Amino acid sequence: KIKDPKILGIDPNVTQYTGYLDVEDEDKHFFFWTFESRNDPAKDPVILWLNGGPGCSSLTGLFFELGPSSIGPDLKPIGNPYSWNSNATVIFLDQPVNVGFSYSGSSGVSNTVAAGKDVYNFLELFFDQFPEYVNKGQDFHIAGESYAGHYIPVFASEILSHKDRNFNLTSVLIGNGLTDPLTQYNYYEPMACGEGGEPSVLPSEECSAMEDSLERCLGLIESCYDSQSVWSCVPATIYCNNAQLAPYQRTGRNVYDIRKDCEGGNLCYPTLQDIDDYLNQDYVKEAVGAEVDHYESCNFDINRNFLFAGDWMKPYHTAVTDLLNQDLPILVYAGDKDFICNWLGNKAWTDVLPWKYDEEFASQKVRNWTASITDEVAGEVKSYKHFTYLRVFNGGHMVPFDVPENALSMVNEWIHGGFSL
Ligand SMILES: *[C@H]1O[C@H](CO)[C@@H](O)[C@H](O)[C@H]1NC(C)=O
Ligand SMILES: *[C@H]1O[C@H](CO)[C@@H](O)[C@H](O)[C@H]1NC(C)=O
Ligand SMILES: *[C@H]1O[C@H](CO)[C@@H](O)[C@H](O)[C@H]1NC(C)=O
Repeated sequence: KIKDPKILGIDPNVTQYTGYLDVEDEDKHFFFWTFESRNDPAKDPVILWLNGGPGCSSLTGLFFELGPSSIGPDLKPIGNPYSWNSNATVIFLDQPVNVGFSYSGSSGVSNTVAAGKDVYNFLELFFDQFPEYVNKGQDFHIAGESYAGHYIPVFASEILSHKDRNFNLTSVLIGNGLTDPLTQYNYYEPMACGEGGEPSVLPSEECSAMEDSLERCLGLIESCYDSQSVWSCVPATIYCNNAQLAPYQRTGRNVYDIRKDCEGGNLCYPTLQDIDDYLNQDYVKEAVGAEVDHYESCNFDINRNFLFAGDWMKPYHTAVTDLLNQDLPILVYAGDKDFICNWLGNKAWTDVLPWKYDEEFASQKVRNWTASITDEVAGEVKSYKHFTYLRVFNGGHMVPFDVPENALSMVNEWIHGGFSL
């Protein structure tokens, strides 16, 4: 049962549609909120936006970083001066199950593999009902941030797994995501210890603490990697997140933006408060016609189960290579002002992933990239065929929120410009 946002404020002109896609036998209720290109939906690609968590709603990217609408105290919509769908029809799915607005009576989803598994089951039901996005030869891609840096590849395989498919995937976008923990994990000390733009935030004492605490942390990532057992992956998580994330947290700096400060407990980004506010409202909860009673951003439970399952420490970075091997154009982009999923570490994981153009990628030199729109160096490229690593200058964990001009700049140009920067 689905309604149109035709009822809510949000994005007028274009033509939005929202609601649910259901799965009988499994009893799973997917929730989405689509928007048609501000230009031509017929030409313009298709996009799957994915937030992390794990267990966080995707609406958040919608009203907070790259959607059309925004949240004012007023709990009144706002137009985005640099929206994502400006030149493309976007999809705002609420995965996993029981996230944001989706739901179920009895499931699972205590891991990634099985999540994609449901995601593909929805991509085929959606494409079905709105076949108006393929036939025309409409390039479809997927994007996400943070934990989606786990999800994405895994979902990307899942999908490509079916030759059976009712659709085509063209590329992947991953922003400030967790992908190859084993490698990204050493980038914790460097980035907080004064080596990645902003300056040292931790007493050198604390720094050496991270450097001792490292060896141990890592052998744990390995064991998880090679074993994939709860017995190793679980302590690898707790231990590493301990030794390396907490010291920064103590300082009470924002975790998504080293420049901004945020003390422990409250929000780092309060405005998202208004968001959970606008969502639950009586009129707003109506339109969408969502069958949920109370909407939360994230679901503690889901988070917990992923954590208690080993999740976070599994080498999903492997999937990346297959996809590259299967000639899939990939884009790894990083806000350079974020601590939780640094550009230092996302840089490096890239710099070492194996794939056919393995040596050439590592050869190719870094170049300064010019924002499509604003005409200003906005980051730093490393490109090689369908695999590109970009460093977004003056960016936090949610790059679109911080630099909208540049994001879209980086966006369309990748969406359009021929899978290169
Ligand atoms: C998308 O939208 C605008 C506006 O009507 C258009 O000028 C632009 O050429 C479009 N696509 C790109 C990537 O240039
Ligand atoms: C994907 O588009 C349609 C979907 O089912 C299919 O007919 C076509 O063969 C696929 N594209 C290829 C050739 O990669
Ligand atoms: C990046 O371009 C060159 C890199 O070799 C450098 O001279 C320059 O400082 C950079 N561009 C800027 C910051 O205008």
